[PDB]
Amino acid sequence: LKEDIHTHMAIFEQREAQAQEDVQSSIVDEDGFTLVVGKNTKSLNSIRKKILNKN
Amino acid sequence: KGISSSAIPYSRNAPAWFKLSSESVIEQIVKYARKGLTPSQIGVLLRDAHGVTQARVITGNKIMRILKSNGLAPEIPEDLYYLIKKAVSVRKHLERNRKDKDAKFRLILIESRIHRLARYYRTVAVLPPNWKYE
Amino acid sequence: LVQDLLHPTAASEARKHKLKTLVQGPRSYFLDVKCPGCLNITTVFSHAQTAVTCESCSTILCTPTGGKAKLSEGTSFRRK
RNA sequence: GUUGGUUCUAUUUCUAGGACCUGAUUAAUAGGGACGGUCGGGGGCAUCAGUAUUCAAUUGUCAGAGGUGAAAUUCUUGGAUUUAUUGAAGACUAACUACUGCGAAAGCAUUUGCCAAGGACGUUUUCAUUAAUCAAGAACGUAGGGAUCGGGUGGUGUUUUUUUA
Ligand SMILES: [Zn+2]
Repeated sequence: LKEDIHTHMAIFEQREAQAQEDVQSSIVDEDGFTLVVGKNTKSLNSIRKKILNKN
Repeated sequence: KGISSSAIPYSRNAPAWFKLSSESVIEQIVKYARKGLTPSQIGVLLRDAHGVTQARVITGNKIMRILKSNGLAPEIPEDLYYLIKKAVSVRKHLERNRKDKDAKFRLILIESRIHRLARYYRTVAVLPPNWKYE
Repeated sequence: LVQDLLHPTAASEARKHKLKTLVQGPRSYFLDVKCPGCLNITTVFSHAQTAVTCESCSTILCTPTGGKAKLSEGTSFRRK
């Protein structure tokens, strides 16, 4: 289970850093619309669910 | 004393990104004023939300003019109204705790500032003379 | 230092204060924001001074600050 | 730029003319006003805290103890001074405290809450000379540079974090 959760953390931090970099790199729309984003937010799913919860 | 002011632009055929008409602006203005909004607040609300630059340059006439022109005008000017109700609030506070001589000094200054534009408004006669502090 | 008191460089005109230029102007700017509930456009000021609410999907769009009003975290804007 | 009545219409559609039922430059790096996020030992009221000081109580141990330039004087075997545990009282906000902040000036430092006020900044908000200065009176007792405080804008690294605001 050492190597198991070693591999689990080693893929989790990879996809996590990938998700956060994809969030706050640059989001222009199909047209010109730069997306407002937080200083230290992490997921498009996160900002999607919080814009759902502020319905 | 320093400067803190807006600088309205050199343009006067404003603003060429304005898709909206010039009648819905007057409609929104009379909507907000019969909602009970003072000239400053109706100006700032349709500046931000239904984005105008200023209504004096989108419509051909200032908002006090169009409020009088749609029969919705104030009975005292906005500045005298706000300064009067500030005077009655500081008087109510000093009436509550009468030891506040700083509020006494500020009330003297507020009443003098009332009298300034009060006698100005009597000399121009927007609200009629015999008028002294409601 | 020593400046041409007529029409100066634009690098200095965008540097000095908006009153102190030779012809004064604004520095706020209007911008189209997409409210993320129902995707439709509304204009908004920059120094917006009040909480605009896009009446179609009436969530919130920007809360005001002392200067430029920050936008609400899912919004998307076009400067214009 | 809010009622009633008249006549003209062809395949009830749908129609044309009367009366009668609130004014006009610009928006100063002149001004006052609104609004936003603030900011301050600015003010008033209420509240909280601190350990000193004074006093009281409970002890414990024994010839001295405040005070003085010495002395003198003061109190001390009815145990003082000192020690420990509490309690009361009102006063005050040390170190933090600066060539920093606020107030028209004098002045202004504990916490929290409330009451209002004020500054500056921001602003493509509004009004349009509303300003300036003191009799009289009123309330209170030369340019440049480096920093730093308050606000704003932009940059892009670290502290920061992440679907609760
Ligand atoms: Zn929507």
